[PDB]
Amino acid sequence: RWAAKFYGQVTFGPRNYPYPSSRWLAR
Amino acid sequence: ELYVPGQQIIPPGLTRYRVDVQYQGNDFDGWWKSTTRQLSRYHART
Amino acid sequence: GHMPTDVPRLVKTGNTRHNRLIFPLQFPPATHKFNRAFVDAGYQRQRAITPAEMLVVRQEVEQLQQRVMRAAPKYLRVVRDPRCHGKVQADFCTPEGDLVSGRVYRRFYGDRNRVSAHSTMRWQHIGGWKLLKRIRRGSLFPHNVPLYAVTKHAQIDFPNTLLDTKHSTVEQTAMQYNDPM
Amino acid sequence: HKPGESGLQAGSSTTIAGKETWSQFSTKMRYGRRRIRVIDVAAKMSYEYQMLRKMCKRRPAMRQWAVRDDFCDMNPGVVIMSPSMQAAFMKVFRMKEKG
Amino acid sequence: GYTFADFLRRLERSPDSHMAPLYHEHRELFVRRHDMFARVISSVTWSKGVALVAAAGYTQAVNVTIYRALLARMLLHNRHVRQCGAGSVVPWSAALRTYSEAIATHGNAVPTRMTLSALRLCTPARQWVAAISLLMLSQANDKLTLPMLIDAAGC
Amino acid sequence: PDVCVVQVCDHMQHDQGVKRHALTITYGADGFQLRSLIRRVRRDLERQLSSTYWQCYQTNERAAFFVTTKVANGTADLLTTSVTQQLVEHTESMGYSLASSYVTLSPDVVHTSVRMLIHNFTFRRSRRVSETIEAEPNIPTMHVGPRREPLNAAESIPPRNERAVNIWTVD
Amino acid sequence: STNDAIGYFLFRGAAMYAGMHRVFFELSKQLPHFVPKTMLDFGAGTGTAILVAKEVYDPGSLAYPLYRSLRQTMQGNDSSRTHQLSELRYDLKRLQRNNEEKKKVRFMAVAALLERGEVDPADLPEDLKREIAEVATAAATAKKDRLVREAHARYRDVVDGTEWESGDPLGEVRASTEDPEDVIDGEQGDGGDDGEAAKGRPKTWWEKLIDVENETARTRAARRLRPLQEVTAVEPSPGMMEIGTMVLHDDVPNVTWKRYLLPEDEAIQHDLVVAAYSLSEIATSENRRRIVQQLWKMTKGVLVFVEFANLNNFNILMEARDWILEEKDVGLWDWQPTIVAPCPHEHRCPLRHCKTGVKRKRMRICSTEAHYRSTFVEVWARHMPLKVGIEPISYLI
Amino acid sequence: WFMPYLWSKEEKAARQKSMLADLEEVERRKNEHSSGRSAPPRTSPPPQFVR
Amino acid sequence: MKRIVVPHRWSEMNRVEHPPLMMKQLFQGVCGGLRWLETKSLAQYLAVRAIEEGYPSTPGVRSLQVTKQKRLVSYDVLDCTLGSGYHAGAVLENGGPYTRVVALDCDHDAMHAARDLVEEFGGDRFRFYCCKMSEAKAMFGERSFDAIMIDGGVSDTQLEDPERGFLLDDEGGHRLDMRFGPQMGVGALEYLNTVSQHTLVSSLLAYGLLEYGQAMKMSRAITRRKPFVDSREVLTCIEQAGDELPEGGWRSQGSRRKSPMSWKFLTSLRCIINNEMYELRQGIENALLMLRDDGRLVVFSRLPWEERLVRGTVDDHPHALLSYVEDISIDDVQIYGFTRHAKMWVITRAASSAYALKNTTTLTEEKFRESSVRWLTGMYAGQTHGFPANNFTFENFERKEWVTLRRN
Amino acid sequence: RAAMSPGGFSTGAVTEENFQPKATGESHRVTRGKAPKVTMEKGPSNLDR
Ligand SMILES: Nc1ncnc2c1ncn2[C@@H]1O[C@H](CSCC[C@H](N)C(=O)O)[C@@H](O)[C@H]1O
Ligand SMILES: Nc1ncnc2c1ncn2[C@@H]1O[C@H](CSCC[C@H](N)C(=O)O)[C@@H](O)[C@H]1O
Ligand SMILES: [Zn+2]
Repeated sequence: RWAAKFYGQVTFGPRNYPYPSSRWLAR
Repeated sequence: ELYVPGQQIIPPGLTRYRVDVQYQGNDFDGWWKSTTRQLSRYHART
Repeated sequence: GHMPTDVPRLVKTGNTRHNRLIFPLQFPPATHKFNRAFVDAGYQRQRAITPAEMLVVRQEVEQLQQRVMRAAPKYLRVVRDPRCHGKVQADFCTPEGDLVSGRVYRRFYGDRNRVSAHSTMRWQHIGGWKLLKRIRRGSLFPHNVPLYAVTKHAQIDFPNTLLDTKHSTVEQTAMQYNDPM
Repeated sequence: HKPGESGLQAGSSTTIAGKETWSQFSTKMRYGRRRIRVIDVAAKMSYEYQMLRKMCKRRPAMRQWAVRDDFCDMNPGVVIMSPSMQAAFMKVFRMKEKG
Repeated sequence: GYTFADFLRRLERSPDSHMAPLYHEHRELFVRRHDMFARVISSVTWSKGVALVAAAGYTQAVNVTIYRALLARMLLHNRHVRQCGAGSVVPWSAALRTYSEAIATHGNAVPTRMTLSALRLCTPARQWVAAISLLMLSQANDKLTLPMLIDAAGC
Repeated sequence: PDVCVVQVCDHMQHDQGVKRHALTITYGADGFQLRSLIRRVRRDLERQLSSTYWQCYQTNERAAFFVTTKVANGTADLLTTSVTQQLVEHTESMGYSLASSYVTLSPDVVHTSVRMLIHNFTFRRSRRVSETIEAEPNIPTMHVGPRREPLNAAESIPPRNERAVNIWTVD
Repeated sequence: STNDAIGYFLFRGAAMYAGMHRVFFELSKQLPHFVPKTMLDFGAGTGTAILVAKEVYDPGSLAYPLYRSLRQTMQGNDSSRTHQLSELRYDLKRLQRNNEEKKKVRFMAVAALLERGEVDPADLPEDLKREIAEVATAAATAKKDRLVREAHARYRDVVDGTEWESGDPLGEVRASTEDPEDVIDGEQGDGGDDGEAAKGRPKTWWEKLIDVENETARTRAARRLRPLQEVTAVEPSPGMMEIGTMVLHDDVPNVTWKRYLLPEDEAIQHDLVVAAYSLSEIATSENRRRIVQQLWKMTKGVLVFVEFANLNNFNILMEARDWILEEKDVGLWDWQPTIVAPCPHEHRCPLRHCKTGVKRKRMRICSTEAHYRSTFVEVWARHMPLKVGIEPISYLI
Repeated sequence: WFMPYLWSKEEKAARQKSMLADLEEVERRKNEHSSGRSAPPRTSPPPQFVR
Repeated sequence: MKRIVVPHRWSEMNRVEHPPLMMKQLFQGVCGGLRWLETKSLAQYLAVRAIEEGYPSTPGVRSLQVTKQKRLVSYDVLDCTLGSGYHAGAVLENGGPYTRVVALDCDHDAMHAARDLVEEFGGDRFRFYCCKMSEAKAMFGERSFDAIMIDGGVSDTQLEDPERGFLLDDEGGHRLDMRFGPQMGVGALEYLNTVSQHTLVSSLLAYGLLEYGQAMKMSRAITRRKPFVDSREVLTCIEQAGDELPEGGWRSQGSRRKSPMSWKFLTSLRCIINNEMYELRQGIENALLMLRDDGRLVVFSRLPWEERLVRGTVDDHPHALLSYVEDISIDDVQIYGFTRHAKMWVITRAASSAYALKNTTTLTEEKFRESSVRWLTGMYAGQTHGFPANNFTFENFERKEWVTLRRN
Repeated sequence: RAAMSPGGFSTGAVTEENFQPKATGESHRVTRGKAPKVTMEKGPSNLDR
């Protein structure tokens, strides 16, 4: 669970990087 | 010696001379070229 | 009978090796009253050190460091750690753009004859045998001391940094000998 | 934790009034321990005094070579932290619990 | 290709009227470095220095150290014209003009060393009304010192 | 000279009710003290607007300069009519009188909203022939945000031991 | 973040402290006259590189004293040699002087100055006693710096219950007074010309002894050699900045904390620009070639790159070595880049282009290594108690 | 081929739209604004002279 | 005889000062306390001693050799931010004699307010330096002042100045350098043109206002539309994403959560630059080091995140006790125009047993069972035998280091 | 290149707002693509009108 803590830390550009949009991600 | 704000500044130790030359042009390659071909006839300037 | 020079004498001891023979040009000491009548043959001085002696030798240290700083950009740069089994062998970043590997011996071996006026305890401090034994990589090494069996490493055009080591052996061979496939 | 008892020992009293919790005891031990013990100046001589002590005992014909070896040694040695650095290192360590 | 010594040689061999283009030609040395401007004033003639500051007054914002180095170069030229014996002394009018340009650019920000250098430059010309005016100007700005009185009595 | 021509070339930029001026004042001959011209503009315009919106400095012996950084329409012509009034009143003090003048407005550039207002004057030879120093540099400095150095760091004071008594009386 | 900045400073603290002391030891040796009066620190997350630059160039104005017995406190700078001379003179009077006549002047003048205050009459009958007064003023100023080192805080004199002196409360006439000590070559005047004619006078060892044994001119040589007045630190992340401010504000006063490096900011010229462990941390979106070219144009003096010894970091440092050496033949010769340390040849590095480094990863990094006494954090996270830790660094001066 | 194989149609449409939008923004910002500085100059430049 | 004067600028001619927030409520807070009554009892003890030795009176009912003369009863106060000097002037005027004020500020423009106070009384009662409030412990040490007053935010001098920023309704392009002193770096025009979208959101969320749904909308408008010539193009972009700015400007009497997103962005961007989260957290925790035993600390709070920081520090610091919190009087909001949410937090220091007072109200059963686990598992342990830990001890000197101070 | 080329050597007054920085980000030894140039605007003929 320690790796998911840095997901709110990355910049918005290379955040969703295998997909172009962030709307159709898992929420 | 006065200075006007658009004059040619000649550096010290050097003096400018005027040379009047002529060549045929058919025998020469011409004057100086900027970029030469990459990858007999000489330039007149050299 | 050695005449003072600043040109190293290159003795080719084989293919890709040679021998750098140059000598570090000893200077006379200062003639102040604290250097005079120094007991050299005793080596066990018990004379009281006045603070005037320590301030005189402080100015002599600044004079000697100012002399050694003028030759400092002409020195070598120890880049790999020296190995010490009797001899001291390291790698050097020369001020010519070359990577050499030289050896430093403890005892004296001149360029013409072995006869000298130094002991083994003297020349181990003169020729940098005590120096190169105690220093690691990233420090200076003098060019004025003689270097034995200096071999220049081969050079390529492209940098070997950020190169993959998972290439095959016959293309790593072609890459290191400057003729890539 | 009653304030009369020490922290490493354990109090035998069962009362609640006039006592702090161990989360609060860990706060005041991280808070109150900011000071450095006084460095003895006269106990350890300076490094310039120690090298000039050794240069007086050397032969004056050999003094030029000891300066060259001392200049060419670019390593300061084992770099211990200065007390200005040790105060800043513990200032970050005392702002949060060890866990 | 060129160093600062060759640039100083080009400045010291060129005439005074050529102080304006070369300053505008190599202005990368003067636009941000007051140390380079002080070194380039201290290494040339005083007339080339006042020509350089007259060229730089329309482009940059010169500091008090610039006029301080200019008055120092003028005092050194006075010393050289005392010691050697040829050439003319620095005129008092150029010293008063430099001090007036410094006091109009920087008001009450110049040191009293500027006034001391101005009095030492007005001393060999024996211009005493200039010394009286400088004393009145320095007394009006609440800075009146004793070496200024010494140099004004020398004037 | 017997006549005096003053050519002013504005550079205007308009973005929906604001203006942005850049006036390069240029005289016709040498001898006109433009340091006294600019200090008339600087005293007049400091009471009206702050120096964060405009600058004014000398670029030549016969040329000056003045800008304005994107203020409203009522504020911008307030500055230009104050500059062009201190322009003539400085030249009236030289011994001249305004004979004729005209103004020219240029259209926009083909991709930007930039105009050029050419304003020209013509004078003629009319006149037959212990104050307070207010010191300011030629090229002004920008006061953006707080001051880096304190207020007393600009002025210089002598030491107290070197101070002398005043030999002129001060009332 | 600030939780990552705690673990970055507690784990890499002594490692980056030793890596910066290794580079400043060579910089003080190779360039002895350099005093960085203004300092820029690019990527100053934690202020370790600013703290060592305070320790190297100003060991006397710190809050806590340095351990004087270490080799790391023997620098070659003019400000460091001035502070080492005072600590050496303390060891000379304590150890190399067996006569207690130094004590006899001290306890008499303590007893003399105490009894003339309220019991004995005035000092007017005793003539030529200015040797007592000018020492007691100098001994009083020695007491002022004594209480700063005991309290580890400057401006402690206003904390005490002594009365504040009337006149100049704000510090206006002390910061704006004309110094009579700075005299440029033209402001000197009207002296005996034999002093300016006879050159080469102080070449004797006796006249050098009186040059160092007096301390009135040493303070005059230190007020001109102001080591660190304005320091500029650059850090974008707020987690590193609020912890880098906690490190620096106790020992390095008046440090300006910029948040971003602008292309506008290269008009400010600093004496020393330190990019310590910051070239590798630049993201791939930002052009690293523009940043290291901007950092060179902000240097009056020395530009220092310090990085960890790694394969990716050495390629960054060698590219930055090639990008700045590309700026050689652009203009004035006196402002061209020179490599002071480590590589002295200014060609391509032979270890970067060696034959052996193709298939051997060990023969690729032209680096050095610094040794340090590791803390409890590093011996907890590495599971082995290392009383001497090893930090390998690649540097470029 | 794995990165277009993973993406859907609307994701590739959003990628192409953001690429063209950032491209035209970069082109209009390098055609309108020059010399970097991360700020427009806010003032017309002073008049240059022939030197 | 020519007197030289520097010409005044428009920010210097039309300079306005800051109004007094509260004068009688501050003087009971920053002066009154246990440090004040034993001071006032020491003045009465010295008055009856003066008539005992034989000094001339009135009929009425009752370190070293250079600095042997030390001062009497005087009550030393530190002002971290003096601003216009009204809060610094109320201590020295209403306190009469035996009081002192040391004033600090970030801006050098507060030297004008420091100059006007010395002309009334100075040299021995006022002292000024130019530094941050977080650098106070580094230049005064522990247990230095009998009282410390802390203000926060922007003065009215810096608000109306067009060169200092903070102008919203001027209708002209000025540079948005909105910072309190030169000790900080870039201003808001240079910040918003260089900050990324992720770094701007993480800096806005630290101050409580403009939460994650609102902070990402304001950061989208900045990072997509940033050719920023002046403040006017910024204020059009800010008011286009959120609502328009209120008519009160920076001082809005409305609710905190009901304020528009434009005011929440500008009030937090002011806090991002000068770093008021770090300056107030370190300004409070250093003040409890610099205070004497049973001293007084006064901190003014005008923002809801500041109310969390003052409340959050006094509950965890093992010397701080909140004496009382006073809100602003309703008459000072009309004539002076202050924020209605302005509170005054008067914090006192404890000599010992500060947690015994706080365990009276805040002690739950789950905190009692957590305290049993931390003693059993030993989570209150620190470090003693490590390398930097062996050189650290408490404030009282040991027997090993008293011998060190004899020779040093 | 002729439309953007300044005639002769020209310098102006310097202030802290106008900088013209050397912040290029590429090599100084290459000059291909570094000249100031206008975009070619050809007006329409009367047939196009
Ligand atoms: N592009 C960039 N511009 C400026 N700073 C950057 C940067 N990229 C990373 N940094 C900062 O540089 C820091 C490097 S960590 C190094 C900390 C400090 N220099 C020391 O040696 O003690 C990081 O905290 C990061 O925030
Ligand atoms: N962190 C800080 N440290 C010191 N001064 C600060 C500061 N933050 C703001 N200031 C200063 O405090 C002033 C506003 S405080 C406002 C009220 C004023 N101090 C008074 O007592 O009446 C500003 O001028 C600013 O320069
Ligand atoms: Zn190398």
